[PDB]
Amino acid sequence: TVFRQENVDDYYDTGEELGSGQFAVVKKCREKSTGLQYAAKFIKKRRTKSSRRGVSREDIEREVSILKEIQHPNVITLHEVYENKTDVILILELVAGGELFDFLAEKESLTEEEATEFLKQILNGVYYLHSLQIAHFDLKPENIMLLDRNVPKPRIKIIDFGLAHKIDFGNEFKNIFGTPAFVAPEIVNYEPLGLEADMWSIGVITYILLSGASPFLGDTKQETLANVSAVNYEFEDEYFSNTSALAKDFIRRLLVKDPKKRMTIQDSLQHPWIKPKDTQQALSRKASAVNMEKFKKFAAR
Ligand SMILES: Nc1ncnc2c1ncn2[C@@H]1O[C@H](COP(=O)(O)OP(=O)(O)O)[C@@H](O)[C@H]1O
Ligand SMILES: [Mg+2]
Repeated sequence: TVFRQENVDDYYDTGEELGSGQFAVVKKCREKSTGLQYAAKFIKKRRTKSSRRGVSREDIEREVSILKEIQHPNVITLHEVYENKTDVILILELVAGGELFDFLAEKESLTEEEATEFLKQILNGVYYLHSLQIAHFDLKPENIMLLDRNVPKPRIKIIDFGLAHKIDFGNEFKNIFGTPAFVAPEIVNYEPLGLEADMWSIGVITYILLSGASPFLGDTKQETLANVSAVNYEFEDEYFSNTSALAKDFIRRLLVKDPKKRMTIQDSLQHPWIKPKDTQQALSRKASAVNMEKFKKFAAR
């Protein structure tokens, strides 16, 4: 693909650093023609097919091609792409409100009803992605951000499509990637991957959101890999004493070793914790609350 060959600085004024990836740095920028703010992701090109630094042409194209296709309120959009000798620069929708968990950590308390209002928007972004056969493959708290933390009902934006893949019916995909505490057993075990891995990671995010504890985290990476593979977790009372039974059921349906038996995105949206079937189930979710004291500790780590 020819991407834009002009200098990005002819069109944007860049500002403060937002974040960084292994071969990427993300900066805030302002488009000169509109005065509107975006995020510029500068990805270092590899340089020789022979080299070890930088991202391959294939991998940059895959990320661009996926973002280009997506148009949904809970996922970032791609605005423009530029290229020079050293970098491909993606101009992305800016997510200016930081990480969801940091915003929630600034609260006094959070009921499960309040928590599901945020979690439902994650589920809506992923439902959109899976309906297009896109696996995100790096769902974790740092990639769940807020468009604007100053509004009364902040909107979730899923970011970071650098590991995302369109599922190819017809070939198997296997690869090592992602953060050990947040990946599914099929990643841990180098088995065929699909849309199910995303579902497992949502189960981990939800477990943390309610408890402030990471369910599979060990003292070493090896122990974390071994806990994930064995599905070795529990809901210990210290952490989950105010958690509804519906919330444990939702998590248990996601934290399932066999991908074929795990809950899909369409079913997660119909689960009674998300969509209560009667007034009694709705009151259980309204009265139940997150373990805020432990949650704050987790968000400061
Ligand atoms: N659209 C965005 N808005 C605000 N911050 C962003 C945006 N995209 C990425 N970032 C920040 O930059 C970091 C690095 O970008 P990311 O896309 O995660 O790169 P990688 O694909 O290499 O992991 C993210 O973890 C986040 O902190
Ligand atoms: Mg990232």
